[PDB]
Amino acid sequence: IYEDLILPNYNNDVDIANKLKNVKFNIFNPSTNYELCLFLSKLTGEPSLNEFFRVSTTPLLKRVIERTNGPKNTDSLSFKTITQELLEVTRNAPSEGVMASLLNVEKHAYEREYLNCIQRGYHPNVSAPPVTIEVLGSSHVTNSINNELFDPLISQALSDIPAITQYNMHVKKGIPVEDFPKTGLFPEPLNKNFSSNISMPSMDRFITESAK
Amino acid sequence: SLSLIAAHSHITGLGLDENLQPRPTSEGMVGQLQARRAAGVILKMVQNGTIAGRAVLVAGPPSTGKTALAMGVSQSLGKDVPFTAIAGSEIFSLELSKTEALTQAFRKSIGIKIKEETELIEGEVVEIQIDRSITGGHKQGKLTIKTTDMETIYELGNKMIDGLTKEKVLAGDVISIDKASGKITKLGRSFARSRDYDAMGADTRFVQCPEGELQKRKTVVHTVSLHEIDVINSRTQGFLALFTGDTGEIRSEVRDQINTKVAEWKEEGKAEIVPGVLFIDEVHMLDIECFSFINRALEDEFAPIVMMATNRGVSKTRGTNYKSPHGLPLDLLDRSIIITTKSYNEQEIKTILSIRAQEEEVELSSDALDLLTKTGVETSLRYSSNLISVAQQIAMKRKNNTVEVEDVKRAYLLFLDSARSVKYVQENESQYIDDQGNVQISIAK
Amino acid sequence: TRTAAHTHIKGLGLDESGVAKRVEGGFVGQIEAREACGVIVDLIKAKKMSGRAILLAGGPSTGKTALALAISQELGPKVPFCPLVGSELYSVEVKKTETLMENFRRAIGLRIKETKEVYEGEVTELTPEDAENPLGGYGKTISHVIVGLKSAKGTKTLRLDPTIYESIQREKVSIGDVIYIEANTGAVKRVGRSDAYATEFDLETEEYVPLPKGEVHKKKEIVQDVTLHDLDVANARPQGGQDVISMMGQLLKPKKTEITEKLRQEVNKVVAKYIDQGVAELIPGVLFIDEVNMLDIEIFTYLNKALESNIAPVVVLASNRGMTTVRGTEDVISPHGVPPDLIDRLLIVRTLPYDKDEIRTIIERRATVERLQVESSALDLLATMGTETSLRYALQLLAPCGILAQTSNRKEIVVNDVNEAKLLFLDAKRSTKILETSANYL
Amino acid sequence: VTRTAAHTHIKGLGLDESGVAKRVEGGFVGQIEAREACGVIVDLIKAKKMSGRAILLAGGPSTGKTALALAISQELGPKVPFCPLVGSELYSVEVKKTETLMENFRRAIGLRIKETKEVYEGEVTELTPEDAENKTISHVIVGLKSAKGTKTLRLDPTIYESIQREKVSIGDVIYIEANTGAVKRVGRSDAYATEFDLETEEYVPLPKGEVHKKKEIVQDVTLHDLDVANARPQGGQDVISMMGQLLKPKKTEITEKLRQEVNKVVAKYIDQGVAELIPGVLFIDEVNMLDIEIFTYLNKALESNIAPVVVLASNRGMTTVRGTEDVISPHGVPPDLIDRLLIVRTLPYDKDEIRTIIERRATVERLQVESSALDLLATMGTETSLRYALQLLAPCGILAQTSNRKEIVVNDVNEAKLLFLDAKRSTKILETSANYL
Ligand SMILES: Nc1ncnc2c1ncn2[C@@H]1O[C@H](COP(=O)(O)OP(=O)(O)O)[C@@H](O)[C@H]1O
Ligand SMILES: Nc1ncnc2c1ncn2[C@@H]1O[C@H](COP(=O)(O)OP(=O)(O)O)[C@@H](O)[C@H]1O
Ligand SMILES: Nc1ncnc2c1ncn2[C@@H]1O[C@H](COP(=O)(O)OP(=O)(O)O)[C@@H](O)[C@H]1O
Repeated sequence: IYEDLILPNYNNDVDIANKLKNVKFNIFNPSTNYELCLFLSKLTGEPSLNEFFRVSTTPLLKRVIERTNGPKNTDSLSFKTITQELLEVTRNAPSEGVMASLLNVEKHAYEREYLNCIQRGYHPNVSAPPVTIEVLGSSHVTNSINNELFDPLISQALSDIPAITQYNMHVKKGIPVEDFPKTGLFPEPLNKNFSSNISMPSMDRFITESAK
Repeated sequence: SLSLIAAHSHITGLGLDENLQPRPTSEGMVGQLQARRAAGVILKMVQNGTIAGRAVLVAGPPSTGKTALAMGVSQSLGKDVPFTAIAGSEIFSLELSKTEALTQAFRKSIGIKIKEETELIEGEVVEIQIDRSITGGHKQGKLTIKTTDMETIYELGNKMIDGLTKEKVLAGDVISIDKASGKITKLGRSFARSRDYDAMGADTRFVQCPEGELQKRKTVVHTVSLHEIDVINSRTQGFLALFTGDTGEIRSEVRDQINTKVAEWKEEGKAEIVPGVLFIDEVHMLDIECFSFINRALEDEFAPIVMMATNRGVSKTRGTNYKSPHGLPLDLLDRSIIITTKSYNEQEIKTILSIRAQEEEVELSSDALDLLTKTGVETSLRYSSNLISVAQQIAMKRKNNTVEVEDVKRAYLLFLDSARSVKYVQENESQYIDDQGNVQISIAK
Repeated sequence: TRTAAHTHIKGLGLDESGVAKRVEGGFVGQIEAREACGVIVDLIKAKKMSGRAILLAGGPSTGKTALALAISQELGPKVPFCPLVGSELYSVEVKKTETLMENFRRAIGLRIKETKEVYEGEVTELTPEDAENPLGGYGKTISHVIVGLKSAKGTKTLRLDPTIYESIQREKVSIGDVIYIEANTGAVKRVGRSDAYATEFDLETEEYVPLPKGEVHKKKEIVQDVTLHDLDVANARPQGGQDVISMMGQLLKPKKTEITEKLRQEVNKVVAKYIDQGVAELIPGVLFIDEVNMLDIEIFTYLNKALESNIAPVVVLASNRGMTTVRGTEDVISPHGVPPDLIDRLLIVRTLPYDKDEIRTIIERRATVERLQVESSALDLLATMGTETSLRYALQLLAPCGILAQTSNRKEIVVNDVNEAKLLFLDAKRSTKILETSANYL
Repeated sequence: VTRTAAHTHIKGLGLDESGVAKRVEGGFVGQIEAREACGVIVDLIKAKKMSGRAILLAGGPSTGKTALALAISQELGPKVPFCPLVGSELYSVEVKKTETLMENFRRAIGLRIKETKEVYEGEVTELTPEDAENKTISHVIVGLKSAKGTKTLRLDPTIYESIQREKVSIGDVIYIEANTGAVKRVGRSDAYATEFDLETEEYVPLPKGEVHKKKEIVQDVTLHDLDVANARPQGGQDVISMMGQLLKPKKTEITEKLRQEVNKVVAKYIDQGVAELIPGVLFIDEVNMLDIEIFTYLNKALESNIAPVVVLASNRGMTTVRGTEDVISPHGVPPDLIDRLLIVRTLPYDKDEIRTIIERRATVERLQVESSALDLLATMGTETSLRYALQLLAPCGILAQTSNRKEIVVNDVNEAKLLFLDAKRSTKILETSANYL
């Protein structure tokens, strides 16, 4: 199944059809279809005309990760709606601000209702890994599922580089700061009690769990 | 030029004079003099473009030419004006509401025209040099872009440099830059350097080397419909929804702000609006909610001229339970001016069959044309239109290039029509499954 | 510019503290209805009372929508106006009650005043100034950052806190750029490079902003107007964070979601707080729901208590049907397609049909708005055909007469042109008369 | 052995080259007029000139209209695309139902592309990337070894990085494709097996052919594959992955815009001469199951610029059309659509045609039936149904094999009649008993 459907082979036609359906006939190809690319370049104000081909041929998580902070062209039809201007005007705003305090109610509800000291109430009963797939007699399957379970860009994006390591590449190895593999994109849990499902046995629960 | 010979491929346009009067036969359309004059009035009203929200209706018997007139006004309107031809059933969608689908079809039919001046610098690159002093001068470089004929040397900037090195650029890539905006187009590897590597990358493409002047300057015009601005403004990477259909009920404030921006953009003269025609074929299959939204969707200045077709007489309006003229409620028929088509005589039928025969490249004898005229008068126009091609197939199976009366006789024998099928069903009702589901499958009893 | 079966309504034309002038504001006739709409507009501009409802009753082509547009025009552009059809509510993405509630919250407008203390200009020199006693084992020790800004007839040197340096270094701020900072936040926003310093004249990417006007130090008073639905949809979607979930929400299609009462209550709480501070101003706006006969019964049931709420604005209702069954129920025959429980809550304004003189004045008003020159005899013929068939059939027939006059190179609308354009474009009555006598169910 | 189906005895329409239909040819018997009409429309599809031609087949059940449609699909050949369909699968939950109709329309129209496949194969003898910094390597030189000799290869840095992502070192066996630039490692060489006594690396022998193999293929696609390959919402089928994707994409409505640009690119590649357009056949069976909305979207979508030759098949008489309460019509087809159709009728058979059908079915399903058993089967077929006798033909074979007898006798047919009932006898027993049969 694997060696005749998924991997390329001399008698298989996977790679040929893949290129023929993803490159030769992609409608965002500037080599064949220029005017459509120039059309969207006028619309979205994109600086590079290959960006539509890049977006059309990138997985969603990977395209989410390499998010670009570059501003667009200023002659575009991308007209920033008043909600985006409201969100960007309060991106780093102090307290005692009229537009500042209107646009954060979740932090007010957090601080008012004391959500920083609440306790975990639910833990799941069974936790499992993804179901393992076991193909006998090939190392390509082992490499493929080990790469897919532990993709270093996705794993490193849900990660953090240690501080002395960031010292080591930034000063000792001289790596520029913007060329670091990006980290810290894992969502913050609500509390320290919500971080992990394991609950320690509490001394106070021993004190309070008895009638006598 | 991917098309084949369809039903409406002979209709090149509304065959009118300079004072809006139809010819007896010109530019495809035969007869229908009053309706064609009315459609020409409609076309001139579209081309003036100073009137918004008119609703017009084409009513007639089946196979009389309402969609023929619609394709005529579409072809006479020409390009760079947005024309949208939807059906009644395309409104009903599971994850996109019907009223908002009407809003999508309304905003897809009015365009705004923007002119742009381009200064194209396209040619094969040779060398990118390093003039920076530990990135001093903001990573300055020198470019060696060449066409076939002339070669020149430029100096680039920091944004230009990390734009290129963000791309996969090296010597041999056919690259393109705007002089003004600096937009980067990496077309691919030049075809002259074809045998540099025996194996090539997946994204690598082979482009011919550009020939002539480097700094060509061209002005392009852009005609964008008003729905596309909402598409690209609703999301972040919104251009995908222009092609994948997952717009998903764009909110009303986005449309409001875009209308305000279009009014500002036209007030300063940098853009102008181009109104079009929203053609709704088979409008009788809209329920009362679609009609109630259509009645108030034609009172805005950003509303195209809606043209509808209906072959139903006094019929039941869907979504309700009362009879009504045209299959439409009376409040909609109050707002609409109705263009009426009429049936044809034998002469109009034989000229239409002659045009459709020349369109499908079938040469006809006179007797076959008269027999097809009689069959078109008796049964229907479209059956005699359909008989021509199968008669041609019978002719080449007989090793004759032209069709005689014998081929039309054989095609009439082999392929039936509506009335003969009705008679041959009512003759032998027992062999057919019916409304009560009872049938005698056995042959002998 | 463009004629869209409207725009002669410049207002009610009501006189102050009295009757309406007969031909003011583009309105002809309807003295009682225009007086009622003037009273309603006065009550709305008082801004004292919330949760009211007005229904306009009358036949087709009477002018209820024109009355609503007159209300919105006489209120002014500061007052929000949300025109709505009854079929808009049935969304297959979110429930209909949430759709009506968000259309309620869209009508309420909020204005907030403030002051913006900013430094704007073109940077001529920025210095990460060093410090005495530079700690130990550190690449730099920035005591402060001096920046030199240049604007039109203005130049300043700003001694900033050290924390602006990493924002400067991140945003690629160098000498030869136009920037725009804020005082209290201290966050740099780079507009671009200055216009004069287009030095790399061969190839460039970054657009060159002109050198900014005004002084280098500006204290402007920006007044921004928002709706309550804007605040709700801003608080609902997660702002900031930029941690996978928000970025996936930005890249994927937005989904209309059931906004709970808690979010609206918190929004109302903070809005009332800044209203009591005296810096914000709240201004309710009307909501116009047309063809209200076509809402289901559960929408009316929700509207019974949504109307009774504290913050919901007035809502204007329009219906043309008479004795009919309410949609969504079996045999509740009720006036105007509105169930009788709602009828006691709302006030009813009846609009009367016109006659020949009002029809001809409306026709000539629409012709002047369309900029078409029509004589008196053609005006009388069009009035007689309008009384004979309908008002709208005469109103939509003016433009084909103008086209047919243009074909024969005549500026004037003449009787033979209106007869010919009548022969081109039939009336619904005569089309129906064809339909009953049609052989092929035309 | 091969598995016999209900239509595996059909091979072609069996008409002569002159257009006349032979009586017993091609797995068909009888049905002369419908076979001649189907041959004519086969020639019409082979002419490749018009779009939107529509054919409705008429007749009662067990008349072989599905056999006619499959005979058309086999007379055209495997190169011409064919999309068989039943009316009930147009209704979907993910995407709207007219969109499913347009998807099947674009599925029927097909494209033919020629292509060359160039493969480099063998053991990695040397691997030396030249950096030439001005981190970013300039290129890489790669030596590949096979049993017929060795070669050396020059590669761009992108395929070098892809080589690095298959953990390729010296001694590995790889797959290099010249055009697509895809890399697939096979395993370490057999000559490097004894470096350690036991190691996780899969050991594979050297390719006994040459390193450089070339072949020419003909990639046959349809327009649906083309306009779904870039109508992708989430992005990312270019990665080749085993585990499931994070977001499961839905079938989405395909706008007119992308279809127009796909038409533009296909027309450009056609004018470049690399492609050959071929119209196909969309065969929708059970047309009575179609809703009225699909009928009028079909009418509307039959007149588009590019459209296949649609063949329709129904058995109903004067029935109400589905979705409306009062419109009666022949064949369940509304009058506006039935004006556009050309109706071809299929006639029922007499007893000798049934006997010949049963004999040919007995030949193809690998049995041997005696003549008197064939006569009883023909009488049973005329009495009850053709399909009942055709399906009862095989349990006779099971009962004959049970008694170690290769030939079917009359007693086998009688015993199968006792074992299995038709619809009519079971309906009679259903009527006689009370408590739910
Ligand atoms: N004026 C005309 N000139 C030429 N052909 C016509 C004309 N009117 C109708 N037809 C023929 O009628 C067919 C389509 O008619 P159509 O407009 O679909 O009928 P209906 O108005 O009932 O929908 C086309 O194949 C076309 O050849
Ligand atoms: N009293 C009036 N004065 C001026 N114009 C009017 C008046 N009544 C109606 N009209 C015009 O008649 C046209 C149709 O009226 P409409 O608003 O559709 O009536 P309704 O509100 O009953 O639907 C509109 O363009 C409107 O401007
Ligand atoms: N003229 C014929 N010659 C040979 N076999 C036939 C003929 N007509 C029908 N059949 C056979 O009858 C079988 C069932 O017919 P089928 O197509 O299911 O009937 P229907 O047309 O009602 O669907 C088919 O497998 C076909 O092989």
